[PDB]
Amino acid sequence: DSSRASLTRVHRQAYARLYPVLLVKQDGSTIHIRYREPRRMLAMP
Amino acid sequence: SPWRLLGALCLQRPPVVSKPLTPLQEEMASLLQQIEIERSLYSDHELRALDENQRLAKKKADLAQDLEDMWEQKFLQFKLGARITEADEKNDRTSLNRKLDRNLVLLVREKFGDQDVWILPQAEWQPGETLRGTAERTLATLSENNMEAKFLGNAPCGHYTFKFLGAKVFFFKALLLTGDFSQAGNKGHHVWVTKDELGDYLKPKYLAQVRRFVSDL
Amino acid sequence: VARKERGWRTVFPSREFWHRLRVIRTQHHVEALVEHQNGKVVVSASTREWAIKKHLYSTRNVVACESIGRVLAQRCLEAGINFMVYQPTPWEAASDSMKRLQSAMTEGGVVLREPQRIY
Amino acid sequence: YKTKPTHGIGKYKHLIKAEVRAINLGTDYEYGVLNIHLTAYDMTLAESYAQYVHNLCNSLSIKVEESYAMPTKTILTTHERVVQISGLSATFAEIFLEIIQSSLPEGVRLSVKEHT
Amino acid sequence: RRTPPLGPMPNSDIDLSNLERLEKYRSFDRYRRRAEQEAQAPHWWRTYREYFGRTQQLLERKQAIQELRANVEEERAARLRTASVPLDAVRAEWERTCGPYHKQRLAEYYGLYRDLFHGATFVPRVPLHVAYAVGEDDLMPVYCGNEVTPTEAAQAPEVTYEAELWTLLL
Amino acid sequence: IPIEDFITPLKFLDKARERPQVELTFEETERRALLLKKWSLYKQQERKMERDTIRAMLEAQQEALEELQLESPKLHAEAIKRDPNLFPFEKEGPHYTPP
RNA sequence: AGAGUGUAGCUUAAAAGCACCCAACUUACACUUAGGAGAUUCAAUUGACGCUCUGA
Repeated sequence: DSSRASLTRVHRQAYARLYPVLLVKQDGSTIHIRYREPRRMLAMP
Repeated sequence: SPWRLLGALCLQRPPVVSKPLTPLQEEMASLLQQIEIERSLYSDHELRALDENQRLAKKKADLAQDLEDMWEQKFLQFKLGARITEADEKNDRTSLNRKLDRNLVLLVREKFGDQDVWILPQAEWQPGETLRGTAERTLATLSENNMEAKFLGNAPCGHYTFKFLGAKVFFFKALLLTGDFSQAGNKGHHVWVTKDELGDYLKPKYLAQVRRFVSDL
Repeated sequence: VARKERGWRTVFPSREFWHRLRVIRTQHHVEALVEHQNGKVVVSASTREWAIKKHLYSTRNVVACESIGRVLAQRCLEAGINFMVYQPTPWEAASDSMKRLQSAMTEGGVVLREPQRIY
Repeated sequence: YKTKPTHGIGKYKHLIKAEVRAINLGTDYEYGVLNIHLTAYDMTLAESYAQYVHNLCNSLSIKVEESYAMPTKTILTTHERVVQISGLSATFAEIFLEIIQSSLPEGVRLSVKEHT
Repeated sequence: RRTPPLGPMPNSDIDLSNLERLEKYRSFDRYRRRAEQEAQAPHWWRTYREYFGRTQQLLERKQAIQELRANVEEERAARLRTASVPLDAVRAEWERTCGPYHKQRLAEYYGLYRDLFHGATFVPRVPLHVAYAVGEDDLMPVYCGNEVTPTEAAQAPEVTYEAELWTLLL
Repeated sequence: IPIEDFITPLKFLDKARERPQVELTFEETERRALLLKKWSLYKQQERKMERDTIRAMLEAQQEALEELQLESPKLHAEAIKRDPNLFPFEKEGPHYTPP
């Protein structure tokens, strides 16, 4: 059960868009995160 | 009464990969993204997309597409590590990567004389030994590896006592932090099981009732 | 002309009426009472009643309260009762189902306010 | 009245408690105050998971002192939520921690660190 | 000089050492419920009340409501809160089922039993219907406890009731 | 230090004119309603499952401590003793793609 | 194999009332408001269907 606290929404009302940008830190490990300017993937060098 | 003093352990693998979603959770997630968009408040990404092409229409009447295209192709560059090393193997029961989204439980054959039983891994304890220390000794004994597990407490989880000389069987619950599980093709018969094969591999009442303290999720 | 119990000023609700409309919203059922000061229930209408229950979708919603308001009001016109007091809690006052209940009662023929005592 | 049998029928201040180390004495053992830090790159998953933790704790009869949040950091931004807990059992330490383990959505980490 | 209480004191059994382990009235409404229940209980001190006081049915009913909630317009109308209720069906079926107990309440409230029979209560099983002629067009009905003028009641009324001898009395 | 970050950024005031348009249809709100209804069904079934697990496992460990108490009266005293290894206890959340 | 048995979670409730879940206000909880799902194991007080405990 890793999907309960995932079905979310921004509970604020003074918020801009967020976009499900897949992030990798260094390990080829993708996580869906919401960030400004709809990126599709990330890597921290 | 001479008690055959038996300790044991029930080993857990925490899933590194998340579970897939319900289709109802799919429709609800899509709905939350729609209604989440509906109440947002002027993201600068669209301010650098919507009004900019309006101003370019004003300049032509008298780049966001490149950013999206680069993000799309760079999305096409890095392939995803596949969440399924599960159906291709299909018989690597000894391997730690048999499943990724569920819990995995250690489970070892034991050959006795009066019995011959496929058992959740045990040990034999001494009154001097701590029960937690019995399970700590149980960790790096039977597998013959360099794992790194983790317990929680000296509280047990599931007790089953069978006789034929008195006896008792105590079931703890550990949790694998990491594993330097050297030479996974052992001579031992450790098998990692999700939940369903525990009702397959383990028939009797002292073993068909382990799943009521296995974290089923 | 009859006395109302004038007193009871530190305590909710006021006992100063002749007839009270008391709504009992349970988990499953909406319920509506018409009582004296005695506590003698004069006229009731619940959804725990086959005549009203079967024509409803759910026994607890705003439709249940408008229904039980029509039914309660029609039952009270034929009891010679024309004046209740309804005293809600300030959240039950601003609920939709009790505004709908009150609109059902007033449109039904019952004034939810008693005439004063003539001294 | 002080001499009647109904004396003190109206008293109520013994019914309101109008008012830290761990208590592990000899038989009845319990943790002190705790801290559960929730760090994520998402406001949504951290807040919502803190909700799920908080509603578990209210649904299992645990004193939850605070549920505050820590300030974020310039890095991407890392978000934190602190949901304090005081008082568990031996069995309830295991059973309570296994669900918080087995309910994490996506990449959000835990802490069973205590106060100070 | 203390004298000990006669029966049990209130707030005795819930009085424990760990109040913080006891779940509390989170609301106003729950306290009002429990509080009214304790008001209605018989006590030993002096109180205000001293001085100022088969299977086929559930089968067809379960299948009947189960058929009732299955229609799409009933759910869609009820969620848009424009669904209503026919008052006539409820009226006639009320005349059939539980009407007699309610007419028993109205006869007890209006003191018909303490005066008409010295307290010998009974249940009006027959759904009687009496109405007075108001000219030729319409007619004033008599329900339990109505107001009717003696001009409307100048002439003897029409009595209709569904039954099978009888003696009627006013 | 009482500095938090629930304070709203000042930029979210002026240009609030991108989406004043919120219009739907009947069947969109009908399907939205059926998602909320059947999703409360789904979530309720979930907490029935988890409550069943906490009940089952909690009774399992209490029965275990009873048997361990009645078969070893010097081990149920130490079964209650807590571990000092659970002050810095951590676990990171799951991922998608293995390294 | 025997014994205890039996309404949805609980009921010396008789198809009820509290429990329960989602949605909204809340950091969140709580309150409140809008909704949701519910049951008397099957046949004649009696037997036989499902559970628990004691057996081999």
